[PDB]
Amino acid sequence: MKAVVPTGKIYLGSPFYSDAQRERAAKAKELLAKNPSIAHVFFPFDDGFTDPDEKNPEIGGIRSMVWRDATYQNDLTGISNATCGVFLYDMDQLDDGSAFEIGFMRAMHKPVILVPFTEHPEKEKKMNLMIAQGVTTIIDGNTEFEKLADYNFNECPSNPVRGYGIY
Amino acid sequence: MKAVVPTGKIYLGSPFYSDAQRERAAKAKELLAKNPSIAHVFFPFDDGFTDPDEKNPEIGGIRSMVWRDATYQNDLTGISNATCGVFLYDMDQLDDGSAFEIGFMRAMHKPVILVPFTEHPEKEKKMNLMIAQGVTTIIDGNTEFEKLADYNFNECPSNPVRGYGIY
Amino acid sequence: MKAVVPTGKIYLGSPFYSDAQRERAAKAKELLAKNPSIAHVFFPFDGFTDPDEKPEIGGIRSMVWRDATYQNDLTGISNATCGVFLYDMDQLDDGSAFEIGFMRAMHKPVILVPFTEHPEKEKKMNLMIAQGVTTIIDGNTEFEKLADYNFNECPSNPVRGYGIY
Amino acid sequence: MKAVVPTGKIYLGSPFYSDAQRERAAKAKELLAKNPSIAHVFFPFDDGFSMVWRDATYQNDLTGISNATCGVFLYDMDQLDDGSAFEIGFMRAMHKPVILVPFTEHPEKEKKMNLMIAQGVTTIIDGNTEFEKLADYNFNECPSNPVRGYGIY
Amino acid sequence: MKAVVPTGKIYLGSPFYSDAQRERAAKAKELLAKNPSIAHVFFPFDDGFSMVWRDATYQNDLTGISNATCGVFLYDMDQLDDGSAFEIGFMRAMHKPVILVPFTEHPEKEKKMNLMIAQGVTTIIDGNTEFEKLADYNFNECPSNPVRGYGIY
Amino acid sequence: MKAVVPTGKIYLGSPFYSDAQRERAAKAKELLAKNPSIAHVFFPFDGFTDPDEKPEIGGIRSMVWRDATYQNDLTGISNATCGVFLYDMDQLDDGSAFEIGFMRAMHKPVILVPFTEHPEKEKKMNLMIAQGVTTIIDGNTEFEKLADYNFNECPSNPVRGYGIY
Repeated sequence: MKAVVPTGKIYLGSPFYSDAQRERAAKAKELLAKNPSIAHVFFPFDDGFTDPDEKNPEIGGIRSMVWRDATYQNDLTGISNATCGVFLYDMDQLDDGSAFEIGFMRAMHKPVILVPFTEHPEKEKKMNLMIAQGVTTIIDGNTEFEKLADYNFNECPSNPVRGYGIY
Repeated sequence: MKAVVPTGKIYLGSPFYSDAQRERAAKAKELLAKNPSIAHVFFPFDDGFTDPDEKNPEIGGIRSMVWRDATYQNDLTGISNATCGVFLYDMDQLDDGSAFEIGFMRAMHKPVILVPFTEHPEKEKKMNLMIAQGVTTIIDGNTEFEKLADYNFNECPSNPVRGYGIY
Repeated sequence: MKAVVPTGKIYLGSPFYSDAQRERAAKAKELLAKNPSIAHVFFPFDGFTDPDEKPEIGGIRSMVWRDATYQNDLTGISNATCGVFLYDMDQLDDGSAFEIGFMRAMHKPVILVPFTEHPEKEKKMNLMIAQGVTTIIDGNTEFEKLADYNFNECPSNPVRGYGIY
Repeated sequence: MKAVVPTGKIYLGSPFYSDAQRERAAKAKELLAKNPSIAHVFFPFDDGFSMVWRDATYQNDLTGISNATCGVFLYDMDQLDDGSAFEIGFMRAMHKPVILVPFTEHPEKEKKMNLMIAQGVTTIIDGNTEFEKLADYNFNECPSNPVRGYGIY
Repeated sequence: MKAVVPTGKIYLGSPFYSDAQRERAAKAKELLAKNPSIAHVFFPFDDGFSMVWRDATYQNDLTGISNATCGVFLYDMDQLDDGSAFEIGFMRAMHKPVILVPFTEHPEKEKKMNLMIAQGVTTIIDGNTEFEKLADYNFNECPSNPVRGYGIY
Repeated sequence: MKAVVPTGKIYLGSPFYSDAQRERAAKAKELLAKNPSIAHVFFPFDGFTDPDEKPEIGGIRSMVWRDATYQNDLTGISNATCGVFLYDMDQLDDGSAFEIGFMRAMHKPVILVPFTEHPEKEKKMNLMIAQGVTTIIDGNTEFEKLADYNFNECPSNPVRGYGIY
């Protein structure tokens, strides 16, 4: 089933405010860029919509409804265009925006690659059932991050989450 | 458009481990029980699946794949049967399981009622864009919790999230 | 098969500007209200108020009002089991058409109740709509069966007798 | 929680008038009618409507699946019905729960099931052993019950 | 990010052979062909196939919508096409982005749009003012651009 | 309209037990492999390994293997643009049928390539499948066009010449 051309279209989900998270995304892009099976990678934070009537826009502050609708839509559009999702999922500071997108994608029957990260590998290992059962493939970000450059995104082989306590 | 019979089928999403959360759900049920527009309310934590081959099952610990699949499915089945979602959303400790369900439901074009709770009403007021834009109706849990007994679940009038900083 | 309770949940779509439109919708309601297989009926014009909108129908509306109103409609479509469209064949309403496509994409049954006021012109209909709708009830002569139609099962009734384009 | 009123809307999928099958569907209808959690039950063969007949009947079935909240399939394991299988897959794609009720007149034979069906269905109720359960099953919530005990291919 | 290859698959929705319309679709095809982000463009009237013709043609269009990644509609504001509107609603229900390209030969008249269309579409590109943009628009990501400047009803 | 790149993404569904089945699928691949409108082809039997499964085909499989395998198939269906089913009319495969229904619910085009090995029996076909499939290519005499069929657009081709049941 070798692809004649790359067909993997990635929706790269991830927070992007403070460092560490911004760094993860950076390397993620690099790895995916090196992957032969990828045709396109979409990252919600690259572009950005500008609402002419919105003065002194501040991130985290009150935003115009026009900016909100267009930005939210850009993300749903990215999910729509994608064939699969890749989420740089911080296990230390759960991101509800990412979890929402994971559920939205699974509702559309799309495969979802979870790439969990933790700075406390010695602390408890537990995951919410919806995330644990919702994702179709798990790739540890702390010790297997680099396989994003080799994973066959044309078919996304499944790999159930295991080894995590579930609640 | 008065309903001839109750048609609202609620999927009540909410964490249910430690107190406070368990208490919120309790009162939520009571309010919904008093609502004339509700035909059924589903709460994932009421029943529970038992896997005969699973000995000494512990919540938060390793669970059998059979238990995981059946429990996860019970929840998706609840979402499928529901006409709308009601989420007792802890703004202090974001729950990714709930966020996942919100996204799954919105992917199915179903209305979602967000009922946010916060023990720090004086701290910053901010919400993730996906949640803020994804939900169709917001009812403050801290000061408007009781309108769950009167909200017309037969039609779920929209009420966009506003007053929250967005990130 | 004999509903132990009405299960029909109608999304009633139709324009609501002119006296004519308001009329058809008024009778539509009365009829459906007599149908025993209906548990609920939703009509988009029965509204949202944007506290921060200093508003004029047909004018520039706030994005908040637009989002809330558009959603109330999608919400009615989500909740509904089937759609009933008072389709004016003389003044094609793209809002209604949009909704018909939305509902069909969701695989829900759609009942088209067309009106023409101009019998002289050849009865034509766009391909999408002719093929998209699952049941047609002529409004000019069959408007009455909306009170008898079994919305618990929504029997099929292909569109015929219309030039397709 | 306890439903303020019957919420379950069943799409009863089953082959017909080919001996026994007609009997199965018959008893099933009776059992379901005794169930307090059901608001409505649809059976593609009760009511009835060339490419015109085909489309209308096909559509009448998709409409039944659309209005339905869950699917119940009197699944004959001795003669696989692709119509029912198509419908099971259609309902699962819509995220709707599916109750499989397998029947076999040959228990002496291998006990096997296609993976898509075994994993696709959310609840199994054996037709030869617990057919009567259709009258007690809570269709307002359709509790899951994974398929087990079947060799899979 | 920059696509390793054209990813956009356009479903071009437009009325046909009714004067002007044929011209619009014509130029649109040329503009899209110049777009480096497009992998494929489907136009319901190019290729062509009674209830047999109806079903086949209808289906050929739903198949085009299915394979499509986005929708581009040459929307005539002077004569509302319910076919295109049906398709816009169908694509939005599938969560696919829709580019609306409105055209009007009467700018002196009121500027109004039905709410379902104004809110349903995700990106607007005026046909009279910026038709040429179809050649530059990045169809690999379909950036949103909400409808504004239209009275809504 | 002349794809600036192949866009066809086929989900090839079919049983893979007997020599006959393995054959049809083998030729199916070779054919599709010659088609220039295909960008990718997915065949479910090309597998998952459960590290904790001490395994026998057709036997009791671990739930982990079942979930992973079932998902790889749904994943192939999600990624695909259309389905191609080598449908054995003599030994109806409910797994393939399930997938055909799943794909149609997603509104994707489905190409049925039936085989019969028993021309003597009247050509019959279940209603769902006859109406569900969007294009039929006889495998006993038209197997070859899978190498020419334009999967970029997937031209429709209604099922006819089969007793419906």
